[PDB]
Amino acid sequence: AFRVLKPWWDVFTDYLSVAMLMIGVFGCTLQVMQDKIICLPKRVQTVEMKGLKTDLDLQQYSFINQMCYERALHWYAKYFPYLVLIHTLVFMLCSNFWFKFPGSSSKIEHFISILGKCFDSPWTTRALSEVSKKEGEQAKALFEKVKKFRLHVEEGDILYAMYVRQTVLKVIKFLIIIAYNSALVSKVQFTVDCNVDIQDMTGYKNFSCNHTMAHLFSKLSFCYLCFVSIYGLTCLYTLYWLFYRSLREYSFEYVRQETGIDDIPDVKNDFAFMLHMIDQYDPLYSKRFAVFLSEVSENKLKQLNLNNE
Amino acid sequence: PAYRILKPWWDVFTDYISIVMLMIAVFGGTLQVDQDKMICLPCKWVTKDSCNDSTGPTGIKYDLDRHQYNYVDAVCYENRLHWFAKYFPYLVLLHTLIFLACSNFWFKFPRTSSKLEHFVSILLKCFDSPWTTRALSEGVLDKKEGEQAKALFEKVKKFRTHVEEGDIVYRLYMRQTIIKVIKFALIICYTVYYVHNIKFDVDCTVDIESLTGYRTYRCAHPLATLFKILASFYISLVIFYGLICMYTLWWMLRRSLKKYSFESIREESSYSDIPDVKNDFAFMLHLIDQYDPLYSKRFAVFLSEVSENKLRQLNLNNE
Amino acid sequence: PAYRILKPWWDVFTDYISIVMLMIAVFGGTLQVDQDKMICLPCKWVTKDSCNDSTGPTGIKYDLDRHQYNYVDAVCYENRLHWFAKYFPYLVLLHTLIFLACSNFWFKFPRTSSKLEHFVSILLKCFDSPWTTRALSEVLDKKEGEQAKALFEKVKKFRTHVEEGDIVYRLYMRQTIIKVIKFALIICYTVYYVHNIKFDVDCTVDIESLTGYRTYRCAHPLATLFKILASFYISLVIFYGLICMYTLWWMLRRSLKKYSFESIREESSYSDIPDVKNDFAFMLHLIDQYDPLYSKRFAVFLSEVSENKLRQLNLNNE
Amino acid sequence: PAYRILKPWWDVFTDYISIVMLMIAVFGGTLQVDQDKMICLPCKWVTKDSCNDSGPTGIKYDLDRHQYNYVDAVCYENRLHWFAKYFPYLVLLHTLIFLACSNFWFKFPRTSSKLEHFVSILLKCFDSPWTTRALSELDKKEGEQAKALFEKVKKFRTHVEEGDIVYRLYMRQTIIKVIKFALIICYTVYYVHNIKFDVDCTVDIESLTGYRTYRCAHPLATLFKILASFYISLVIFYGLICMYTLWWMLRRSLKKYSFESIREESSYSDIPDVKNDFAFMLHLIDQYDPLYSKRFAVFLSEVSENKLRQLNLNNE
Amino acid sequence: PAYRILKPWWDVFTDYISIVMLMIAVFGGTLQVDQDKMICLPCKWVTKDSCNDSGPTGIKYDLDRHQYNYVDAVCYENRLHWFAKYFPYLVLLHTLIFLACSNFWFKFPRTSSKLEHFVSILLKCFDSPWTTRALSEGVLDKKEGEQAKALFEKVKKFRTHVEEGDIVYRLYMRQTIIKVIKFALIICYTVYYVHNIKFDVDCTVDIESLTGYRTYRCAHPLATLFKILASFYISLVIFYGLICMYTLWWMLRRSLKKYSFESIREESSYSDIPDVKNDFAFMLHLIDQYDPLYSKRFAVFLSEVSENKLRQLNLN
Amino acid sequence: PAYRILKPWWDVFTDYISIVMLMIAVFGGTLQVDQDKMICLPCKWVTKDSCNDSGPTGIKYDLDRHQYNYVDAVCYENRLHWFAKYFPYLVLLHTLIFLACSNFWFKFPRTSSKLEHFVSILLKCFDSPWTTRALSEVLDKKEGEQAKALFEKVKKFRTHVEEGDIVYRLYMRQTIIKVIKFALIICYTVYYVHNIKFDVDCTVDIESLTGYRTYRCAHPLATLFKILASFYISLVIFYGLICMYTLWWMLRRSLKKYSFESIREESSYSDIPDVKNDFAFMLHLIDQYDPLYSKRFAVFLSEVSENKLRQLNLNN
Repeated sequence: AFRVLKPWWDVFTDYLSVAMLMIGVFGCTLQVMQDKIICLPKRVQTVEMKGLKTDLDLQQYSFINQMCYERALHWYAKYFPYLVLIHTLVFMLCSNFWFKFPGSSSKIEHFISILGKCFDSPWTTRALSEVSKKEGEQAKALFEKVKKFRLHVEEGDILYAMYVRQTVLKVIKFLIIIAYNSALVSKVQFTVDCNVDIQDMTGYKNFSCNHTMAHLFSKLSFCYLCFVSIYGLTCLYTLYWLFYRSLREYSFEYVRQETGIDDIPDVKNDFAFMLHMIDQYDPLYSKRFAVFLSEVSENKLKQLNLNNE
Repeated sequence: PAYRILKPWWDVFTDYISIVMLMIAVFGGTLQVDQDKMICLPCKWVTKDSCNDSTGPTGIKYDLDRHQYNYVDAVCYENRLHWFAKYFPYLVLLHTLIFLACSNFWFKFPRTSSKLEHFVSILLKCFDSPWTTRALSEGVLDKKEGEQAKALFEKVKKFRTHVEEGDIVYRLYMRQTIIKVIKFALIICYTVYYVHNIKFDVDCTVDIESLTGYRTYRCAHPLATLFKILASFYISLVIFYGLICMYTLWWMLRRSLKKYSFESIREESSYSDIPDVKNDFAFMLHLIDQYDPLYSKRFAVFLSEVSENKLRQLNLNNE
Repeated sequence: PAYRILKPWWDVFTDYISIVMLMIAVFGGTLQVDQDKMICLPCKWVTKDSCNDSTGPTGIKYDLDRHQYNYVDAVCYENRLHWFAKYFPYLVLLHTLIFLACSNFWFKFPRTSSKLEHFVSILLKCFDSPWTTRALSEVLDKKEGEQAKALFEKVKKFRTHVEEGDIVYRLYMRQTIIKVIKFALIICYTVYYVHNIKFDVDCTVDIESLTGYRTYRCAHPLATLFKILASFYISLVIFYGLICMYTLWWMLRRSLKKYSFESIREESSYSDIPDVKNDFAFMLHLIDQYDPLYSKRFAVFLSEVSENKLRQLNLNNE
Repeated sequence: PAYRILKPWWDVFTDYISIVMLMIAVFGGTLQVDQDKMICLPCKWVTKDSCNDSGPTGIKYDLDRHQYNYVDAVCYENRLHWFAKYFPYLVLLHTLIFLACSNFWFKFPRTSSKLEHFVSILLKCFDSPWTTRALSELDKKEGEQAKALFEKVKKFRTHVEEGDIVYRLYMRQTIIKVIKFALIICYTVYYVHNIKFDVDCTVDIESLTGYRTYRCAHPLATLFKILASFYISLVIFYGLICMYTLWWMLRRSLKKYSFESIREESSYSDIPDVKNDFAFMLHLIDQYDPLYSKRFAVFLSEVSENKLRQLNLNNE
Repeated sequence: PAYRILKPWWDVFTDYISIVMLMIAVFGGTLQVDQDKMICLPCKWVTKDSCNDSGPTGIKYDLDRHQYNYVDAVCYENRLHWFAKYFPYLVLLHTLIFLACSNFWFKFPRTSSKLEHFVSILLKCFDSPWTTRALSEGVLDKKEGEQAKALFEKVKKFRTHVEEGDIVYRLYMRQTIIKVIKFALIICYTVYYVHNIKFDVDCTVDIESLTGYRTYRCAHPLATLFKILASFYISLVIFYGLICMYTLWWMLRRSLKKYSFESIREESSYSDIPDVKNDFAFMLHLIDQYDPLYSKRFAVFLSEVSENKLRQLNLN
Repeated sequence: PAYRILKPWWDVFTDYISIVMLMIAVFGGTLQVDQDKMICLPCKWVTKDSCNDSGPTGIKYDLDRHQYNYVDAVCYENRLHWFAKYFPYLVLLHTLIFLACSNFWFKFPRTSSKLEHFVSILLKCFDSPWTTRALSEVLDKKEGEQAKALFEKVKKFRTHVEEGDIVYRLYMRQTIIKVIKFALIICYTVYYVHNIKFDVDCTVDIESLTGYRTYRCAHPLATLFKILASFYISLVIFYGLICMYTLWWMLRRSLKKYSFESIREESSYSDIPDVKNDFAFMLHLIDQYDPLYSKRFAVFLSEVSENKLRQLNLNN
């Protein structure tokens, strides 16, 4: 169960990344076959109009097309889809930066297993009814498991640091992408002027060329820019939610407002951050898992077990 | 897969219409990528940048190379051919993507997806439970069967407290339906207004007289009639999608989906303590009724505490 | 998957014919998209908008550019090629999709899909139930008796929930009528317009100001192939007609909303099996059309004498 | 699939021949679709409608590219034999009919249900532990399952021994396959020599082009030729296999399966002779694996069922 | 799958070589279909109907594009060697023959059924807990004891059933022989005809009546690429042949129709395991060439002493 | 899959890099087949067989389209450097060799069987509840018998695997071959990447057929092959670095000696023996995937655990 730890921003950025992949693949397959330039020499040799004869073979025309595609067309207009592909692959690889390192993955699996196991445990409902046998032994075992989890996760804060590094990397990459794409989006134009020196072959020096797939590339660039801007707004909201509230401290006072138990300790660092994650999924798991943390609940369960036995 | 119970007939209709519209998008996109050309022929005699249209017949010699013809084609395709004919498949594909995202947003939003999966699980394993059959039919029960029956009873008990308080699923489905209907309105306005601009014969006047020698060219867009019939088919499919979405909106408006009465269930069955459910739980129960009412018929068994007392008595007798 | 037992020979045949029609639709669509051209040559001897068709031989100089030829091809393909020769594969694809939608709307409509799924589950459970074998024979375990009684109550509840109406039968009827009507319309229009897929087409498009010639004679290279496709399609539709027509006869010769268990009640020991009606009768008729054994051994779960014997056996081991 | 037991070597060999016949049909189909053209050059020195030919320099024909394309299309349509054009579609149709004849056994719901239920009882008898110990000549649950399976086997025997629909359908499929193999061989052998590289065309488009007769070269001819030859060889093999299948259905009566050696080897000598469809699928199983029929024959014997009730009675 | 156990290192190596050659055959076939042409320029200077070829200005040939296409097609069909045109199709056919020879062992119903029976009860003997109990050298479950006794009887029955005939070993030997002869013929003809794949091809096709020139010089675009593909195929065929000769030497090294259990009977307690013969010996040699643990775990069922320990422990 | 546990981080990183390399090779090969050509123009003014380079009007070459195609083909074949022509095939071959070297560990039947047995018993130990009890340190009879059977299986597995070091040797050989291949690939590719240029001058001497000797051409997919090579080299470097790390991981520690001193000090059972050779090697790889599997498998190795299980079963 890994999708539970993914909030709305994480899946939103993932689907944005799939959209970016589609845009990059479409741009690449357009650039492989449809991308061509059409060049005509300048100053060439009831009104009856007559066409101008350039006295050029088809091979000379192809040669001019190539010289102007290489030495006149802007590199952005030729390598935009590959840049999109590379940048979105880097985005996809860094999308699960906080999911793939084995220690953090083990912490994720341990926390979700614990939270699901106490979710399935009826002792939570029994304790919530009390405040407002075999399963008792299972609840005691789950409680000592919760204490072991406290001794295993709460003292560290590596998960929060990895998440903040991933978010900062996404934001800085988005800034770079917006900057260079907005700077070079004006270079993708239909009519270009090509001044290569192939006069010794074709006889002309100045050419006017048309990038046939320039309107489509401009629309694709603007769509990719829109997707990048949405991705960056999502990452900026992620950073704002990261920073404006201290996620190294999880407070159970909102549970205390309606639950009488007050011996509940406040967890910190990794526990606090990933409980905030589960709150972002749904606060019910957090306000329900509150009852498994305090020690007077364990003492009450021990007394109940002693009375029952 | 497991969400097929939560998709009524309108959702299935819209899903298949979206599939056909996406097929139209892919077909038009491939055609516009491969064979979308614009064969342009210059007008020999012009009067104020307009073709005059003025012993066997002989061909008109234009003195134009193949590459000058290609240049004229590119210029007039870029400049004079209407944007709708050029970007019809891409706009269609974008609209299909928006429609599919709107339809499947609540299946991907974690806050509603968790509730939806919980509801689907505890209603299906409710449906195949033997206690439902034995209760609706109205000494000894299997130990595993009895423990499972009490486990699903407690699971329904906690699910009711977990879902009835909130209305996130109902509000999300409202917002998705409203966005889909306004998107249909926008599409059926702009596509219908601009569908008449996909013409076979287009005059182009692009001022490339210094590179070609002519100013006006009578072009011909080959995939204009085919794009026209594709646009008409797309308009028909969007009309069907919009009518289905307006039916969904009318269904959601007339009956308050934030309340659900088990009066029909509690009268036919002996159990008359089934409570009236509200908010999101009521909404997905209404959706399940739209799929198959007998699922909710069996699900109402676990909602009555008289059934709880009977199950507790039977389990105590077995114990 | 588990709906094969609900698909008779006519349904399977129509599915495979629809698959073949989809294949020829895709083939013709690729041909039309890629290699459908129209080689048009001007008629230098024009006689009142008609080709006059009138010392080594030398080719006739037309003084036309390649782009003028392409323009002539495009205009005479757009204006003078018949709409059938251009949109035959797309129409075939549309008709095949209509046929597939008519066939699968039975299983896609949520009410009838739920009813059919419930029927399939109950009938498969009764098929795999061991008591039915004993019901065909005339010991039993506590578990087998418990599950057989539970399946008896499940069958009774399923019968109560299904035998009320005939939404499945009405849907199958409506799909059959729509398929027959579609076959009739397809045959009429295709047979009427198949003669317009010709190789040599004379075009008169009035582009004299742009080309210099008025009348041209064009060759449609794919036309004969399309003709060989079109007749083939007609043949398939003919088959798709007759099979469907047989279905209509099978749905009108006898009332499918009344299933009689007379043979099963007279061969088996239990002679009290009641005659089901409406949707239950229709799905049992279809199931008999697949294999009579399914309905024959499902009949024991509808007879009250079998329930009495099961209750006696449960009292014995109780 | 689940019916692999019912398919002998002839059924599986012809299926692989049908697969490769499908592949050269696909290979020919895209070849014809993409680059099946013919380059037609007019014969300038026409002499009794021929090409007499009555440093060197090229011969100027004064023909545009589009006139050449028109000549190509017209002579391809008219003076090219229909076999050289529609050989891949004919091959595709023939292998589709062969595959339909092979799979109509499993697609027809009556025979499909009969085959399915036979295969189910046969495999479950294979998994039955009773048959091994009976061939050697018991738990309470194992004996009860075997008795219920014995009832299932006798009920199946009563259900299938009445009719011979499966055997008749298989005979009809073999008849259609062999008669279509014959027809394919005759017409393909007769018309394979019409796939020529060099073809003379005379289509009378002198009013448009200027020449009466044009000499055409068909590029995808010789390759098509060898494809046709390859196809013929495959069909030949197919037919030979079908011939043996016909032999297998005619040298012995398949509607009567004799257990003479089966009851001779085993202790149970009361095993009856089955008939009709049961005999046919038992012959098919013998063709695949004699062990399945060998350990299935015990559940047809009343003596072994007598050994079953005493074992159950002694256990009780 | 279930048949990977009976595939030694030579078999899997030949399978990987086969799919690699299939890949290069598909690549060459796609290349032949799409980009296989030949650009033919007429020789303006001729000598006895041969290409003399004795601010520069380009030579004017006065040939249309269609005459050039006709010259290309005619010289391609006539004066281009058949190897340079049909090399990928020959490679595809040879690869298909090799794959059919490798997989006919798995497809023939008699041998496939025998292989399935062997693999099935080898897996069952692996799953048998008494295999572990015997290999270690207490308390026996009733179901476990019944399964062990049934497996022992099945082993005895199957050993009697297959040790009579060696059709599987004979089929495998025939497949190896056919593969090595195929490799010999392939390497001989491919080595002979690889030098005919040339770039510059002088064609004399006698189309002076239509084009006006007699001899032409052609460039084959996919000539050296096809030569590289031919050399790669030669290397792959050499590797396949060396593997096949090693496999044949494995057959001829020792009698695979006679397996001796001497080492296992010395290592294990049971020293009465008979020296089995023919098809069982070959099938055990194959799993010994995959993993000797299979023979170690399966030899306990053959021995009668383990059956003597079985009957004593079952009685207890 | 089932063997993901054996693969460390460096192995899966090399697998992903090789997949990306295969994608690059497929893209380059597709471009090479489809749109990789040469288009060349003659040098009108030539002095000493070299381009003199001595409103405006177009230069008339008097060359047909077919003469241009011939010039293009000859200057592509003779004067384009072979690296620019066959770079996609070279990266294809190199990636296939890398993939074969990586998968030869799981392909070779002996090492594949050993790895399958190791993975199966490790997975069975990982889910064993007796392992959980031993970590915790009253059990079911069948649970205790399963624990005893797994103990005996561990003993016989250790005796089976500790005799040979083929698995570690094969992994060492694969790593060495990968490092050497990386070195050769980097050396030749860095040496020859500069030959992929856009402007190439060709002197092919076809003056007899065309009329010119020297032509200057332009390779369309040149500067796109100059980035595809330069991106590929980077991956190879990364690949090599990863492989180099793996090589370093072989040299600092002895992979044939897995000392359990760290585990037995922490655990109560301080009598765990040190394993050797292949078993030590796969236990070290288990540590590289996740040490928890080796920690759980360690309790099924000590003799004190065997005594405790025997005492528990005696109480049971």
